[PDB]
Amino acid sequence: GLIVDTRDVEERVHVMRKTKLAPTVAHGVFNPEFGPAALSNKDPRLNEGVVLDEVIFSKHKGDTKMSAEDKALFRRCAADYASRLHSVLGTANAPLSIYEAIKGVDGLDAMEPDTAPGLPWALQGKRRGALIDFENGTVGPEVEAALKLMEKREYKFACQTFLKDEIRPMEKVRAGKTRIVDVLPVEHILYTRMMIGRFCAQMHSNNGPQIGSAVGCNPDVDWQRFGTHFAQYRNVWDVDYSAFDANHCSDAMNIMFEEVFRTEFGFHPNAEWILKTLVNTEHAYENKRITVEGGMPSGCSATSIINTILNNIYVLYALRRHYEGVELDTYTMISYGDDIVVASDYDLDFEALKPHFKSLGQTITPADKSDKGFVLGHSITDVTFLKRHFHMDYGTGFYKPVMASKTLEAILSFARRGTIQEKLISVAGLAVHSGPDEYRRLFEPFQGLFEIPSYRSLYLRWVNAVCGDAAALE
Amino acid sequence: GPYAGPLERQRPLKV
Ligand SMILES: [Mg+2]
Ligand SMILES: [Mn+2]
Repeated sequence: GLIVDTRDVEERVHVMRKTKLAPTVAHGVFNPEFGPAALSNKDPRLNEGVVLDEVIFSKHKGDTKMSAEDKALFRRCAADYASRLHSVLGTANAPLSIYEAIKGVDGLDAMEPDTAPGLPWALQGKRRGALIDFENGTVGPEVEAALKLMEKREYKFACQTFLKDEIRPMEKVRAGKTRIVDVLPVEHILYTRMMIGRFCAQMHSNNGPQIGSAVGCNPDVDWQRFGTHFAQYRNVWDVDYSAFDANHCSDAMNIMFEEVFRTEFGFHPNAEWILKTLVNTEHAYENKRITVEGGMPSGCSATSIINTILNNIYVLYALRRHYEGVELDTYTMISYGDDIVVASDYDLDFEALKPHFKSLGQTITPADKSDKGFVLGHSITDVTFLKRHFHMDYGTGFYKPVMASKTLEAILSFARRGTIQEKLISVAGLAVHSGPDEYRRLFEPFQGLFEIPSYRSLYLRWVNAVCGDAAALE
Repeated sequence: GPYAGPLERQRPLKV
């Protein structure tokens, strides 16, 4: 988005820290081109005198202003996608009770017991549990108060800027391209999923190419369902975005909120409002307090769903801005935030769609970086969706999500202290699809030290997961 | 590779 003012005022929100990711026995064997993100601007592994603060907020290239005709076109696409969205999800999007906002309904998970509470609770030294009874289902003093100022449109807040402690490619580590989380006040998170909770729960339960959303999916079992759908089509695309979150223009954001979350579709009048507050945000980064117009905080509730909805409207917007009489059945797509797989029997030129995405402020490149030219003919077994490649299993005949061996080496090479064993179990579920031999090599440094699930114990489990009959029939 | 990184996130967590 557009940074309207940089200001150093009063307080200093300490976000500087050391990584708790420690190298494992795997790191010495594999030596990945991967390492923990730079969480302090004085990291020795940083490139020549490059300031970490400088790069972090440099994603804000501005707020792209759309013309009255581009706005009217985006509105039509937003109304058309929302028509499809609410036709298959229903209009049971009534406000979620204080209880259901905490505990979560069927589809929507419970709110996190104790994560970062946001502001001004961090400038007070207290937890999520010190504000809300997560065991009960209701809140505390200031939260039921904040509930009512949100109810009365009065509420104003500030986003707390966190540093993402994660493994990243060493090039991005050296460049200091550490990703950031914008932790919003816990009452905002609570009230957002009060307004759009049942909708988000419906989104998860109905995930698939029909709604154009992979949010709520189980890649272990849903890869078979997704893989067969996209195999039918002539051309498949692997689209890539440059800072997808920060580049959502205020015009596109406001219109989407106006068209999808209408009171006509069963939403509370404050469903449109609470999401509109995400347009113009205040960011607390240590001594700095920066106001940002446009883009969306990467860490709010339903952040993956909002970006999915936007990604769906973008593709429809761009195609209609180029081709004649483009409808929703002209193509098919599934998206998770910025991750996206497009398919059509038509030979669509995505090399020509570049500037039509630039009218939104988004830059589309092919994920397959080769010559960076959107080529035709690509199949389902070419794309990378959710870091997972689509592969036909030679044993059962079903699609399986395979991660690149270099990526799986990176996950295993770094882990927080005293978590190795549980992470080895968790990553083993991801690594089982790479084959019996690769599974052996990936876990070779861990033998005699930790419990490694036998390749067969995870394969036989996976077969029962994809189809309950598939294991019984064999 | 642009901003799109190879190893970071799958999903949010388990359903
Ligand atoms: Mg981000
Ligand atoms: Mn990414």
